[PDB]
Amino acid sequence: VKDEVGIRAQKLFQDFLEEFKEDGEIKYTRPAASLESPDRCTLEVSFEDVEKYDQNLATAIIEEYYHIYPFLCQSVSNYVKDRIGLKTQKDCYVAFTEVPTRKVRDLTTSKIGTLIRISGQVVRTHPVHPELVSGVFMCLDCQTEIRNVEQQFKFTNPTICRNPVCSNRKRFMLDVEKSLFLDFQKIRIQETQAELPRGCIPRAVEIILRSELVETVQAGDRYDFTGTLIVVPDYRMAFLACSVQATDLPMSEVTAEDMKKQMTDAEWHKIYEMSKDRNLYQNLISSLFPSIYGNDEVKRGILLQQFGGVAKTTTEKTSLRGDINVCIVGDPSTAKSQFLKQVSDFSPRAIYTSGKASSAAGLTAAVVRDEESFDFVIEAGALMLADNGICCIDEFDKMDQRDQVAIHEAMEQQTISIARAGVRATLNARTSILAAANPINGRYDRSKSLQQNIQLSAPIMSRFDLFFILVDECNEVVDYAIARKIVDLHSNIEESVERAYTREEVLRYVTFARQFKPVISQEAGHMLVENYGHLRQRDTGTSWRITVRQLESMIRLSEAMAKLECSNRVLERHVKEAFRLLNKSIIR
Amino acid sequence: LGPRTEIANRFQSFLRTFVDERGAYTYRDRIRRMCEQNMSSFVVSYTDLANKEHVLAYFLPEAPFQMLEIFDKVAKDMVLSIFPTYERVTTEIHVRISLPLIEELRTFRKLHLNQLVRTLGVVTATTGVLPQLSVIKYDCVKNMEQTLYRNYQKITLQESPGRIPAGRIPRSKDVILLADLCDQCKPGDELEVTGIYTNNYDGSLNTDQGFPVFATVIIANHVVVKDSKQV
DNA sequence: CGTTTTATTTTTTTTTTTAAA
Ligand SMILES: Nc1ncnc2c1ncn2[C@@H]1O[C@H](COP(=O)(O)OP(=O)(O)OP(=O)(O)O)[C@@H](O)[C@H]1O
Repeated sequence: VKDEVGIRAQKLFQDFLEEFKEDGEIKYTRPAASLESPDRCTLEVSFEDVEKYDQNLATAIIEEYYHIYPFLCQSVSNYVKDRIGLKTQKDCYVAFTEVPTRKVRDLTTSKIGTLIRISGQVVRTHPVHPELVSGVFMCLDCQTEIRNVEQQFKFTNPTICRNPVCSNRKRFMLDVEKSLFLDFQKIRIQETQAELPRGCIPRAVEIILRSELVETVQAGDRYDFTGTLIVVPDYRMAFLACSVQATDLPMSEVTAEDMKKQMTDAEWHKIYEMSKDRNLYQNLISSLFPSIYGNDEVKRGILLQQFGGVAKTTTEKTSLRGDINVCIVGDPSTAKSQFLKQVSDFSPRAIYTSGKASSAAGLTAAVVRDEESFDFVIEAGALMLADNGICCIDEFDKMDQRDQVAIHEAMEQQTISIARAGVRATLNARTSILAAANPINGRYDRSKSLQQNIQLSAPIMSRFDLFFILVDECNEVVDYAIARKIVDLHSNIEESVERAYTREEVLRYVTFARQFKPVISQEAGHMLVENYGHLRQRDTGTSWRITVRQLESMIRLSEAMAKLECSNRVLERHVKEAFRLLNKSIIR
Repeated sequence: LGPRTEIANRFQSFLRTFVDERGAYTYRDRIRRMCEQNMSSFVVSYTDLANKEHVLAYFLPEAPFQMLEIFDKVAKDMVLSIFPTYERVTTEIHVRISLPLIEELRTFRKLHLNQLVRTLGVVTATTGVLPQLSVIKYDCVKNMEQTLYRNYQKITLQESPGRIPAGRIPRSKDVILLADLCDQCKPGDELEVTGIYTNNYDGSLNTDQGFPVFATVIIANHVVVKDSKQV
């Protein structure tokens, strides 16, 4: 046999994995120790291993992968038997990693049998759909025990004979029950966005995966796949893989300290200087958009949108909620989309996409009418991929008179059912949104109601609790801050404002505040009645449509700002500043 | 199977001997209650079953269906032995279970086949209620009449829209009911079931396209309604 | 020197198109 080359590559395989691997000890026995529950069979081994000790015999391994992988699966079993109390019931799952190596364009006939690394997105997917892959039978006569491999796509129930010359089309029906089979799934995946060509599109490619790899995938992530391209025995092409590499152990601005968990927020020692010194807020007004200038209210307000809301402990009779409906308008040529685009870099699930293009069927799936898999898969979508995320969108303007059917659900119902030829279920909106309309000639001419300055639909301006517009003026000394900032915009030396709070330490500290859950028996919380009352003394003049849906903002903005102190036990002062800009909201 | 000897004894020593909860155990009376309502769904609770003898969890799963045979024979032999009066009318039997452990959708997999199960669902569209065939007969020349029947309806379940794993797709599974446990399915309800996992008798076993067309199918021994919106 | 061949219909969502005082 030729492939004994790879069996000796499999000897090679054993030789280092049973022997000293790393750390003065084993790398690959705690996997082995853990597999015993269902005979789990899933084990990850580094490909650098085939460099540490195999001495770059990867090219004795990395070609014959689907050829000899079976044998590598045999090696897995031969490992386990050497020390585990074992019978040969042990199966296969090998999930290589550690390949300093990374695409769709670098594909041919020639690429069979390798272990290249690729990443994609989550769309257009199919469910668990198992395969009773092994099984027993014989010909018309007698030999009723076959522990063989009936799993190759060329498999058939009737066989010829075992001990005697029998029929050649007859069959028994046999032991599909005291034996070992598999399970798998299937999807479509598109080219990454770290890789993006001109002209061409992230074309689609399709793949399966194993039990421990299964149903452990979510919306848009960056994982490391395995390059085991394989044929269709129809042909047409496919591919396959076996290994993925997509906050207790800490984020950036750390090294290991203690917390409620291992290092979930451990680095209080360095956070806390930037936690309490309330001028740190000015870092969060200044040291975050130093390349940008506008109003200073947005740049002091968005943060709590990014940060968790209320999440209280009350009823089953009705839900209480944390996040808020949101907007931003003005007219263009005012730098009113830099920021949204930046969030896609700043924050997670900052899905900057256009709203101009989307349909009312943008959100979920619509239809299938042939046995794609089961003739009814209309549970694909666009929104609920917000995994603790938000979906802010551009061009909310010329949009249709159906989107509201979802936005009506925004902060009360948050549920997802369809009046199609399928079924109805529901889901949980995790998400807030942004507003992106615009005016006709732009200026919101201050002689007619701001509602009438665009005059859009009925309930929209009930639900959206803050709008936070920047409107144009002509006082050019305003404008001469800008270009004299862009004096360092191209002039490559420190071409912005000096910072005082890195992106990564910002992003880490976001979490520390979201696990404190304040407690409000605030007497000032009882004197919000006076706050709201003097508010309505100001509302009494200038006579908008105001209610307790805006009180919800009166509550959340200050309470969640006490969260923003990384604090329980709300503090009254947050209300007054919250009062201040919100006293503009009627005057807005 | 000489093993079959002891099991029915452990039933027969159990349905008409046991007492729990300070006398007049249900098994003395449920059968007759069933018999007075002509119901054929005499129930067992696994908790009481393990209170007596938990051995019936560990010789069960090599084939729970033969366990159910070994249940129904005992029941039958109790009814017509004690109610030979009954020996006229329907004169057939099966029983129910309510292992009262909630387990969940989207977990049954490679190792949950044809074994001791306990699951829920939520109901949506399916078909009417119709019959089938039952018996081995057709020949005499050297039959499509007088060949006993058993009703049928198709299910469709759905899963909780409350306890969802956050944008994981709502899922779907094809499952069965049968004649006596029928005419209680309607759209938009949930129902807790004993449950049991298999596939079709033969779901497209052959050299085929780049993936087999296999399905996976369940029926209920017991159904206990979770919704019950009247008294 | 014998014993067997072969059929599918209605609804979706998009992009097209089309209607009344
Ligand atoms: N305060 C500011 N900070 C940074 N840039 C500014 C500021 N004011 C004006 N600008 C510049 O003015 C330009 C305005 O045109 P711009 O490209 O923003 O249109 P736009 O706002 O994207 O239009 P729309 O938002 O309707 O899509 C921006 O590119 C921006 O760089």
